[PDB]
Amino acid sequence: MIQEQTMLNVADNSGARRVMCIKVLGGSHRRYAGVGDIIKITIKEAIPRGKVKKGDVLKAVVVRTKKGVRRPDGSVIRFDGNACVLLNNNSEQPIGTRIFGPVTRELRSEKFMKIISLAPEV
Amino acid sequence: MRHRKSGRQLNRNSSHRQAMFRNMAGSLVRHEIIKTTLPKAKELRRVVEPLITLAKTDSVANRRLAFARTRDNEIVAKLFNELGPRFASRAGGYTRILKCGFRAGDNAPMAYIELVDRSE
Amino acid sequence: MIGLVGKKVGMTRIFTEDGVSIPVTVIEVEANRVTQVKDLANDGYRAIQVTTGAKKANRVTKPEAGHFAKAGVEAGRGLWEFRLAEGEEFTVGQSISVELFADVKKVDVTGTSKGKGFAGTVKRWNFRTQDATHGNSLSHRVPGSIGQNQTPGKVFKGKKMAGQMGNERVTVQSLDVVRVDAERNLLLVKGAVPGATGSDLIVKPAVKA
Amino acid sequence: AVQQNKPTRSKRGMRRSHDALTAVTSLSVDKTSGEKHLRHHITADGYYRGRKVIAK
Amino acid sequence: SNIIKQLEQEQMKQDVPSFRPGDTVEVKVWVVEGSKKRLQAFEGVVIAIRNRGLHSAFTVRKISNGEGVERVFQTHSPVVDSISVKRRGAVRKAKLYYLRERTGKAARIKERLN
RNA sequence: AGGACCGAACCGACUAAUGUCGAAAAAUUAGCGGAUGACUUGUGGCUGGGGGUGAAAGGCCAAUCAAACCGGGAGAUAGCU
RNA sequence: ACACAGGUGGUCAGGUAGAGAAUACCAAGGCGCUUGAGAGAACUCGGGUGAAGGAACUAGGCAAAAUGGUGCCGUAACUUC
RNA sequence: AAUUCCUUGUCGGGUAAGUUCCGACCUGCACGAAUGGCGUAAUGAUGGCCAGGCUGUCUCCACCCGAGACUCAGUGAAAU
RNA sequence: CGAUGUCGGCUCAUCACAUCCUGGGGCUGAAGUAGGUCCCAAGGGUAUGGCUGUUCGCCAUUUAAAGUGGUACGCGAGCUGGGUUUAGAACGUCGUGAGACAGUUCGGUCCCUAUCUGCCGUGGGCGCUGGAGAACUGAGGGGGGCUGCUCCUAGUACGAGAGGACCGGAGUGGACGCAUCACUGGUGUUCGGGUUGUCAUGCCAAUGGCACUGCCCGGUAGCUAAAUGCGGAAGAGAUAAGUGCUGAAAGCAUCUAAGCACGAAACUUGCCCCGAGAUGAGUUCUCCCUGACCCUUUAAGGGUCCUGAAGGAACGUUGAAGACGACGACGUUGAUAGGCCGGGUGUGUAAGCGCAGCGAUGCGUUGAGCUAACCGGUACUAAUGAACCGUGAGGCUUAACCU
Repeated sequence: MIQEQTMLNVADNSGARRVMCIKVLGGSHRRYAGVGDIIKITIKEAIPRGKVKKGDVLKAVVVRTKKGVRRPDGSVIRFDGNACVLLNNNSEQPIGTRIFGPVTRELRSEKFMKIISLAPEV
Repeated sequence: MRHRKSGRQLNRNSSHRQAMFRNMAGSLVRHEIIKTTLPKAKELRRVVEPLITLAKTDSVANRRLAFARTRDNEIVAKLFNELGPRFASRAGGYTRILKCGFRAGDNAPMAYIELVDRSE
Repeated sequence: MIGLVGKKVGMTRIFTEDGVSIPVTVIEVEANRVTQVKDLANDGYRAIQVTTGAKKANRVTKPEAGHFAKAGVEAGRGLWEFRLAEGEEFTVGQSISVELFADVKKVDVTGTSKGKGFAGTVKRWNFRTQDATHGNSLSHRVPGSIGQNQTPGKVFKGKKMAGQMGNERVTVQSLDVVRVDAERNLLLVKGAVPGATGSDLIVKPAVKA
Repeated sequence: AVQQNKPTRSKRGMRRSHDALTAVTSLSVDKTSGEKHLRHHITADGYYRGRKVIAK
Repeated sequence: SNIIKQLEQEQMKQDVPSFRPGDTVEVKVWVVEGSKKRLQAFEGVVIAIRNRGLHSAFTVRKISNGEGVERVFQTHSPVVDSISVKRRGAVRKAKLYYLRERTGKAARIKERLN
């Protein structure tokens, strides 16, 4: 459950550490983003030596949510924070080289193969 | 909408409601018959009759637990010594409500609640 | 095709071999006995009237007792009838079991929804509440405006306002049938159905095939 | 919030048509003492279902 | 109800070990990736147990590399295969929700040694 | 030592809600300012209407003030309703 | 104007905790405020709690929430020191 | 600018986005030196803006506790 | 002018079509994707933020689109009061001055208990004709009608290449609506526990009152969303723009004059709900009543005695029904409510005793004790025998069959 103005941590090592969600994509009047929905974010503070600077708008994908995800058998997965991965605004293509922390398997959409491969767990 | 809820409010807060049943439970045990409004009498069946059930078996823990309700040593003495043995073979239903017209002051439906005793 | 009358019995879930859990509503569909068969010659339309359950002998009135005795059917609670599809026929006194749902996949369940009593516009029509602060005075959940001005001069019919909510019959359609148990008279349908536990439900095959 | 014309006595009576009270007309006779009393209520003297219940 | 209770009873499993909140537990769960089925191990601390029969469930919290992960398992679901207990926490509270705030040396609990 | 600081009594009234045929012809509830001073208060005096008093708003002068109240000129006058 | 949630000067002023005439619970003493009984709808008023987000509300962080004590360490720009 | 119509002057800072705010220029319609000019620590229930924490303000409301509203008995208004 | 409250915002809308999207078409300087323009079409849908009081506008990022207008520039007896537009004060400017300025700043009381119409709900009365209890037909009315992306067709048709379809099928989303509590959660001042101050039960121990439920930690049932299922149709009928077949007037040609075809989210139906007060008051099934006297202004007349059935109402216990009425279950030939027994759930190892320790405290008895609304049982208490209302075969005329 990520909506506008929400703080997110960064799972990758692109140099960003905290980002603000400014829009939820994928539908008109969409309220909040799910486990693996694409969102538009702005970086609020990053590494000075990183390739992404403060106050830049680029897409992102949620990988972890505090609210959690629901499994088909009724189980749920919950995390202590919300995390995302950075993107390129033209092709999804996570720019990071490695991603820290667990990643749920809900991102297996025949496309996030790069995210799951770099995921230390699942 | 109070679907399947139980417990009358009686236009009182929780603390006042608890005390009022506590006193009026003690009065019923002491006198074995009292006159009250019908809604009050019905709600008392759920606080007085459990007390008699507790008094069926006499023990230190039961005596302490009984005392914590009604906060009266006279009532606790009355239980476990008379009410207990009298209802030993009785499987609930220790009370009886009898409607007795309407109160003159405000036309409250009044009723007598009295233990199934006093057949002397 | 005809439906059946059953009673809602709580809810449960079924665990499949692959792991997924299916929430199912349990409907108790005992034998339904046909009490009257209608024909175009007399009634102008063809239907079968069925009964289910049992009733106290001293509680059924004489007019109802005679109606059941004519068909030789034991008295039951209430009466319901279903129109025929012209492709099947029935006889008075015949008993209909839940087995007819063995070959179906979607069903429509009709029942009386739970009664919420007098409900406000916010709860009834999902009206948006006004601000709780910033000067608002006694207008936190009020409906707001209900008309325009002199030019209409009236409130249009069908306006959304507070009133009775629930306690009307509603139909949930295209529900997957999960399991049918003839000997135990159970019908497991995936999903939730209108009404509370113990309420009478009407189950018929889905019409939106 | 306030009337523009005073309603007539005809409208007043029409509104009041539903204010009429209803008699109990359901007075039962005690089995033993034969005293009229409200159904499911004790008699004035303290009888119910024949047996005396108040003893006062 | 009798009908419901009988319906749930046939779906039970009798190989559910007895565990209490605060007990370190490793739960084996089934994982499917297209056509291959594998066993995945989730080890953590039981912080809450919900007893409702066929609807009974428990939640396990584990400290991952950076943040904690809480998973709620349905006890009688086929997904869970086995439950094993390593430690026996000496807690005296039904729900250990206070462990979320705590971290580091303050998240450890004593041993029942019973 | 202090027109010093925090804070009750006491004095005042910055914000909000309630109340507007109110409990009340300006109040209540929760916060709020001063609180040894240019402070506050009891009792008794003095200043009287083109006048008083005013750390000055045209403020206050018996719930009435860009000229108080009462009686009189007076049945003022009204090309107006 | 009322048997009116307002106003009205002075004196005495105990116990436990507390710096305290604050505050909580009590003693002496005095009271339950002159309409009641039910039910437990919308909605209004006074309050309690709340998933994920955290000012995106709004003219405006209005209102709420939050901070809140004692001892020790430590404490910037500027300055009339 | 408590002063500026044209005007949201021009550039920069702050925001993803700033008719507000801060800094600089002067084309000062119509600043200006005791009806005082420019600075100024401290002070302010003073105006504007930003940040952290905090939250039902809000996305989007849900439940609950009390007093009314509703029914019964008694008394019994008002504007129009 | 003996008073029609004015700009924005919020809530709630409704209509027009000069259509923003979706739908159907003509032409194209239409290769395809993507366009331009015009015609038909109002079923549904038709943003979130920064700046400003702003509408507007600029800017940022979304969507299939972020349509134009009417409705007292819709809506203050529905809300706010930021702008404007009282009294205070200041700046610039004008005036000797009091003061003034669609010049600019700081501050500045928004009343109403609903009689009528209207609307949303819910009842009583009577009618529908002998009465009563049920189940229906359906005139008529309302609700719903939105759509993105991915894959297959296919990398096909097209095209020098770059690029890349039409038609049809499948899957998965957003927004909206209905239902529900099995799951994940919220609430749970009626359940259990921890703990601070103080008072009390003679005192210790153990408990209760008060301090916002004193402050907190969990939490049953209900209600509930963020939770979980389902829905938008397909099909048919008659059509709009448009495309036609045959075909004369007019030897030809021509969609039209006769005749025959197709043709859209529009219209009628199909889906869901209300519905015989549909005074045009409908249909079917079942049940109950078939005793006597008199009177007259001898009438579908009135009066008296005896009988009052089906059923209803009333009263009681009540409900996942409810403002009150109403609606549902039950009233002993009984599980309707309460209690009781067992279970479940929740909280979490009661009190007492014993042991270890100087003590706080710990261990054993003990996963104990206590448990609201839940589940299955049990007449233990309360649902009294009766009274009350409701009758006694149901008009006239005509038609058809028995007599």
